[PDB]
Amino acid sequence: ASEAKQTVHTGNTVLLMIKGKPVGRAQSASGQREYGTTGVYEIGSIMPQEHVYLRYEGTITVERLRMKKENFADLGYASLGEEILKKDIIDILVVDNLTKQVIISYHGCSANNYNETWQTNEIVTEEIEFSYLTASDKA
Amino acid sequence: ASEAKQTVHTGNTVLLMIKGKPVGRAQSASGQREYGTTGVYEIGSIMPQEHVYLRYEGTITVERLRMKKENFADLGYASLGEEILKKDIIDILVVDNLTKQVIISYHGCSANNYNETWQTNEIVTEEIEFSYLTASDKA
Amino acid sequence: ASEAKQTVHTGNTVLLMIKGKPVGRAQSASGQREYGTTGVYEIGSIMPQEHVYLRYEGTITVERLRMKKENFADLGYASLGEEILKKDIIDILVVDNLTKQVIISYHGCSANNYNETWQTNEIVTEEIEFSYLTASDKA
Amino acid sequence: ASEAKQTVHTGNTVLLMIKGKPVGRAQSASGQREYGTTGVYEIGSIMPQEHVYLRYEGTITVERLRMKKENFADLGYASLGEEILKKDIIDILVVDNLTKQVIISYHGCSANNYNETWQTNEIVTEEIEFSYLTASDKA
Amino acid sequence: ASEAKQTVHTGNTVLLMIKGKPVGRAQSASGQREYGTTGVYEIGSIMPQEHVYLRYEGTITVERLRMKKENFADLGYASLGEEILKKDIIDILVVDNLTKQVIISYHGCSANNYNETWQTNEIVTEEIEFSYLTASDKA
Amino acid sequence: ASEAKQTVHTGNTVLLMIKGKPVGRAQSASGQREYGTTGVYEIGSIMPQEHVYLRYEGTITVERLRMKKENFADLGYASLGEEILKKDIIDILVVDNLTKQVIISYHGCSANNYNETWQTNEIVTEEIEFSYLTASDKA
Amino acid sequence: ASEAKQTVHTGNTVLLMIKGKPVGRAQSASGQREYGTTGVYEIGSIMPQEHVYLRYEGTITVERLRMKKENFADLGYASLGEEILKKDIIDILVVDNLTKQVIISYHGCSANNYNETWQTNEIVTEEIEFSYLTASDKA
Amino acid sequence: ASEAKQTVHTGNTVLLMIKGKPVGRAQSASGQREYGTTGVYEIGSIMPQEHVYLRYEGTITVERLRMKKENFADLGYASLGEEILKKDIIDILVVDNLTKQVIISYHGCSANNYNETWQTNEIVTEEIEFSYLTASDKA
Amino acid sequence: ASEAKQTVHTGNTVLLMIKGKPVGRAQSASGQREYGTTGVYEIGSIMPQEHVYLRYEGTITVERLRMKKENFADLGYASLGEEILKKDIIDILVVDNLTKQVIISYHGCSANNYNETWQTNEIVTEEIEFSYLTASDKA
Amino acid sequence: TRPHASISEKVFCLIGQAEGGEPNT
Amino acid sequence: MAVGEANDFLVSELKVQLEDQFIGTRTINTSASIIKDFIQSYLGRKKRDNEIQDFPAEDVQVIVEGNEARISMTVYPIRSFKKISVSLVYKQQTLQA
Amino acid sequence: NEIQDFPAEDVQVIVEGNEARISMTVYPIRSFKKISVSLVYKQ
Repeated sequence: ASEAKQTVHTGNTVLLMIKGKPVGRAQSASGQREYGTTGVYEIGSIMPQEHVYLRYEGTITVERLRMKKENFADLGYASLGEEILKKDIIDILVVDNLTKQVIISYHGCSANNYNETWQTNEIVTEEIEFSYLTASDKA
Repeated sequence: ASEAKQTVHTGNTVLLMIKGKPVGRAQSASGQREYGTTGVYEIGSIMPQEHVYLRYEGTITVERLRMKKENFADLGYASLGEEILKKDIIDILVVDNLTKQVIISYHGCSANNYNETWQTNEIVTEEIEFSYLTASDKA
Repeated sequence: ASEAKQTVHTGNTVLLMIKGKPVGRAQSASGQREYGTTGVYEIGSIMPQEHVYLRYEGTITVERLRMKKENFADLGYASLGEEILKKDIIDILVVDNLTKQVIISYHGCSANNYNETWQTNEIVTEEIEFSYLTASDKA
Repeated sequence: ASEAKQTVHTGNTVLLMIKGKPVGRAQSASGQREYGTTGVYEIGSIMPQEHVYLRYEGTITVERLRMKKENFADLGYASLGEEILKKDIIDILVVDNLTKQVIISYHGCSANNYNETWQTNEIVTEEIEFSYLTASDKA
Repeated sequence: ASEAKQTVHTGNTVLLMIKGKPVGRAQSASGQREYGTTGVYEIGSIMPQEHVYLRYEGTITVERLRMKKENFADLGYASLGEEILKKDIIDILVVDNLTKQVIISYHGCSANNYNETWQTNEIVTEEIEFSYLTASDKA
Repeated sequence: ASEAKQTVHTGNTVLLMIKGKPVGRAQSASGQREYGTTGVYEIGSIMPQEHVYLRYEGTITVERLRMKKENFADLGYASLGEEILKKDIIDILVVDNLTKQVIISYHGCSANNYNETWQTNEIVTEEIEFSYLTASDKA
Repeated sequence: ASEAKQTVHTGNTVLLMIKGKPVGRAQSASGQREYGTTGVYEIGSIMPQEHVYLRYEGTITVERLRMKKENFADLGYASLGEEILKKDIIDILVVDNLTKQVIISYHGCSANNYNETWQTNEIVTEEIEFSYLTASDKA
Repeated sequence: ASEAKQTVHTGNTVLLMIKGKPVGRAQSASGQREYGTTGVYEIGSIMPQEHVYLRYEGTITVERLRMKKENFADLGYASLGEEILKKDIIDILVVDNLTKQVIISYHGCSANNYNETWQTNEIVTEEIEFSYLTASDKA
Repeated sequence: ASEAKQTVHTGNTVLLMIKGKPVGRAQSASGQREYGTTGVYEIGSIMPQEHVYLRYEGTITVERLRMKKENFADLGYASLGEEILKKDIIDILVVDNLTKQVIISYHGCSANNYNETWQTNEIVTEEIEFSYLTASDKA
Repeated sequence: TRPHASISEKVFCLIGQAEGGEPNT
Repeated sequence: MAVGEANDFLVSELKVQLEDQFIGTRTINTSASIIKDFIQSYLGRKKRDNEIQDFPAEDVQVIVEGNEARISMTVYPIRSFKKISVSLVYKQQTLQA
Repeated sequence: NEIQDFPAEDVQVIVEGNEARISMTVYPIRSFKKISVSLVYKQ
């Protein structure tokens, strides 16, 4: 029930962080990862003798409400037009609030694709998809 | 509370413009952006050594109710028939109606497709797609 | 009536295990199995003369709520980053909690992809796919 | 209204049978069949002069609740792993209950693909897809 | 539509008969007959004034799935090594299924090349290319 | 259906043996033959009088995933540089996996080439194109 | 599954070493070695009575993504113009990642053709084809 | 991530220069070389004694969208009819877009062919396959 | 974007003029001009010291959909039989749509091959290949 | 100590009488 | 000296990038589990460029008091190669005809 | 996020007119300023 004693993490306890600064009004974060596994087949037998990991593939998507200021374009983590070629590799972390303790980390994300939306009477929202060198957790 | 305190952009306050003019009865707008983000993979390691960019892409789509006058074809913007060959480069802006402050600009739009929708017992609706040369952040 | 009379297996009584240990807060599990089943067709007749098998395939996926401790990456099973190269073959079992009787076994699983899902005002969820070498029926 | 006098078959009256023994707790059975028909086109005319049947293709899918005992794996009509290569061709029939009278028959089915599901608080379910030499009905 | 009324020959209405027996589980048979036809040209006039015929280059290829036994070599049509020697001339017929009326016939075939193909998982396939003295038919 | 009762060779039921030892993780085993058949043409008629054999030619190609040990250099078949002159006539068989009964033998072979590929995120392979004197079989 | 137990070589477990350094950001390496093996035929008997070996036609191709600097030409392996002249014999090794045990080696390579490829948007790719005096190995 | 910090050439960071002027709307710039290497074979051994160079060959192909002005005829490189004899040695460079630093030069070229395509609803192109004497580079 | 401002030529901005008339309903026109350029080599030095030009191998292909009448043969450009004889030299121009300024011209074409293609259902297509004395232009 | 250059699984046991080596090792 | 040069330039680059990340002083609310993560990230980048062979991420610890952090770590240096010696033995065996 | 925290119980107020005696406490947003590492090499 109380935050200190629950055995399952929730969106209510977690905080999302980027370059050592918290994310404002994140609506979701999904992380998809593949190992491209393949089964080693032979002649003389119908089922694979063993699997082998071929390639690392990493994807993360973040959905956010469009802050009036300090959104991804204003804050420099993302950029429009020419400017992405000037920007560095960026680190994103997941952190539990109560202890400021890292849960996982996406070492060195880089943007793929950027999606925005405006609608009548309704909230302006954003989405960015990144790719990353490695993902890891410690402590 | 008031529109002078709320921290998030809303379709309520956001205005839309095209060639120095405001759009009436604009319903929705999608902005998608991409970079061809691609992984440099190796022999001797499973992970990518670094990510790179190789082709920018991006699309704006605008949804609008068919006005009785000054619709996209009647106003002289993206239109039907032969006249598309003589519709020059045109820019689009997103603005805050409260202060007339520019949110973003889509530099040098050009038409891609034009959907007009008629349905019995419904308002006439439209949906036009544009490519554009650049996004920029100002103000 | 009681769990000692009902004729059908239920998620209520079924437990899940992996490497000699029970899984906490497992939500769902999919087991798919295939044989490349193919028809031997002819000249002089429209029907197949016989069906045959040529490549076994099968996949187990497991859905789980992100535990505060001993999650898949913290427990040492399928994980993130370089450490996948050193995660050995591991077996999974399905058990009846009433009698600790094994339902089925998935011999020699290996990881395929790892999805972690965070959404505001929702519990953190996970979804991992594994290939495996064999299914068996025991007890 | 009464079973003897209704003019349409229902899942309430039908019973499904396999190798001379009834199926326990079947939830559905679908049978898809194709003749690969093609139209004979010519130069000098726009519509096909006649159709021709090219190939016979047969599919059947059966959805079942996971019986505690005597499911498809336990009963030997299906099997996990190596074992399918040892199993014979199997006959499935549809039969009205009141007269034990065959409605149709899938002469000599053989497995293609096998799908299973476990979920929280909820019933464990199965699915198997077969292919068959011929389907026929008499009396 | 029906066999008794269709105007076109199909894979399902033809049987391939070799040495008085039907071939089992063939996949395709294709025959090229080229007369080496060549025009006779002339000084002073650029165009040829007749054609003439050179060599009866006549061939049929048979592609087949390997029967578990009684394949071509086993049953005594194909050969290996100095067996090619002893295998006297063989006759082949293409036969109309219902009536077994002749469609066409090949007086005296002779082998050119023999290809047996094994591959991962899949069905074993066989190819033979025959050259014949004279093709012929009677109604 | 079952192994003993089918009557076509699936890639499952064939072993590939060489120097009296079974091969692990072989893929294809294509065996091609040309008896150089070219019948005598004859002035005074358009067509060949009899088809006659001008030179035997036998090629067997084997393709294999590169195993960490007991590759075709370790099993002694393939070799690099001058050392080939020290090699001797290798010997190859194709066998019924279900009964260890020979289907065919290749009673004397030598290597043409030993093609190899390493590629990013792919499994390495050996390829060998053996030439051979004769092929034969008993029982 | 794991590196410490898998039976097959992969792109991720191999390093390509040229003049004592690892090659960076290669895409594939492929090697053809052909002995020119040919059978010796004879009047009176149609089949050849032994094979013999002609010329050690030995080649390796290397395909690589262009490093921003220290590519082949810059670092001093490839050459241009009358530089080909001065570039003495070069040695290449294929190396087992963990132990850096030799897999195979190429005593004394020599360039054949060098292809640098620029294209719209995409990564620059490089191709070199080497011919070598003798391939060899030691465990 | 950024331009200065990547270490592979993307098509973004390369300029193509010719007659001391940058090219607009070029597409590919493939440069192929053959040093006619063919080592001396020698009676008394199977393998080549040393690999030696027999004729330099250098081809650079450039493909371009046809611009309305300053096409390769207007820039003077390409030409139609006899007028080619009036042309002189053209000169080509490949340059770092970020610093205007030469990567490589082609110090003397001439055209082989000037292929062109107009097609329905497609962009027109020039193609040139230049031959060249030598390639070199400094810094 | 607009015709009056675009920098590139397209299928829609070009007209193909033959004997003073526009070609109707062409699909593509492609022209190859090859000078036979060859380098002059030398004993003692491996690289060639200049290029020279051999034969003006100049060609244009025209592919077109068959107009119901007034096709090439009917209108009097293509020919059949000893009509080829009488058809004197023909001139072709490629023309910039708005101004009908010359893009390029072909002084004196001559036919090589003429291919008319009928197929099931689809539009009839025509191909002609022309070789010309000298290509030329004026602004 | 300066950097310079100069020019199966089944383990097996042997035990017996000969000259040399430390006693009982 | 060369080991010292490699160390001097590694620690300087480490000292520099720790300025931007943490010594920019933006807030105290970036705790010690983030600093540990950042040093792991950066050791990853230097491992990518092979300038350090590997690092035991488990044996990295951080302590924080007020506005001061204390950190312990371990690095495996690129191991050098000091010496070789070769036993060359001459033998004879007959050539024959 | 303009302060670290604030105590809820430790607010006291006394009022008599225009005078209003307010007692309040705030945890300031402290700024991180020093690092010390112990670098070590092994094997």
